[PDB]
Amino acid sequence: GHSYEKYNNWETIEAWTKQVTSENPDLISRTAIGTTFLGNNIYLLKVGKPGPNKPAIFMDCGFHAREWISHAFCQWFVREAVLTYGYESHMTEFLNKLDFYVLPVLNIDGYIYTWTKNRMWRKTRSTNAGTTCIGTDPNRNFDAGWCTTGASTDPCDETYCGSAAESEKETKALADFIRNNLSSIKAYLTIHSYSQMILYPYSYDYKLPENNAELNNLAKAAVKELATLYGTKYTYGPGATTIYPAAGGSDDWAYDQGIKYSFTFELRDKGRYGFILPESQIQATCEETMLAIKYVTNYVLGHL
Ligand SMILES: CC(C)[C@H](NS(=O)(=O)CCCc1ccccc1)P(=O)(O)C[C@H](C(=O)O)c1cccc(CN)c1
Ligand SMILES: [Zn+2]
Repeated sequence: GHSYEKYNNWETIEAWTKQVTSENPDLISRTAIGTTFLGNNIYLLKVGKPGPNKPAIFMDCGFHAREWISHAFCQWFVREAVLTYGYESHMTEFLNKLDFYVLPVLNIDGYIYTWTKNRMWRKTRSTNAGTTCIGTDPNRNFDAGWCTTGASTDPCDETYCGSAAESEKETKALADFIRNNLSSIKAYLTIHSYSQMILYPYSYDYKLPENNAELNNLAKAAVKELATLYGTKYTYGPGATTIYPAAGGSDDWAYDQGIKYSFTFELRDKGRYGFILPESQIQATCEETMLAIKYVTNYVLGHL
């Protein structure tokens, strides 16, 4: 069965998306925004108190298959939202005023592969013409300085940028959805691990975002808020200089679409366990991350 303090396989996460929605129809609606290469359903949960023309924040998890704490966080977030609505003042206000679009797992095919065959798989599972090598790096696959830096043009490599921007059904589906809802989406949050960082644009180029000063101030405050809970220390800054250049990222693309608050989170840890973060750290990791996500949400709502 499903547990919020264990890593859950896709079959279980899928059943959870149906169950948590049916149990909370006044706060959650579920849709599918497309299919993966292997025909799995890309679910999206709209979390919020339904109402006319609300603003929104979009958050996805599970871009990269092996980053299991990412998938776990999106699930943790949804329960927090539904359990505390009506009781905790901030979350109640948040869900009254805006919607969270939560995409619990983007790269489902890769995630399944980490359960069935290879725990360290990263990419999608699409085939590539002319080779036996499988998969594209979804975070090199967006139309932002596409494949110009930090990306490989070889399908056998972990950072393969694809045959073209949005070549993958999964990234096409996410981009299609965001382009369809640009008028409402005010922030884009994409959850990864590990390294304990908050990153903002740019990553495909060393140029800085117009609101670089604001974004730095926001990230600084969010990492400060995160640390209050368990003392976990994050670093933060523009992607290119804070970790390394990587073109074709979804956060840079979202930002150049007009979404001025765009962030990549890298959750625990710092390398001791890396991608294989113990299930015993799920609760603490998710709890402290919630504080940063809520701080950002509170700020965004004050800047519509
Ligand atoms: C541990 C964590 C930092 C992940 N890095 S990773 O798994 O070791 C990347 C593996 C491929 C690679 C190996 C060697 C050099 C460059 C790339 P990530 O979540 O996958 C980092 C992410 C990405 O590479 O897509 C990233 C990097 C730079 C900027 C951004 C923000 N768009 C996001
Ligand atoms: Zn990642």
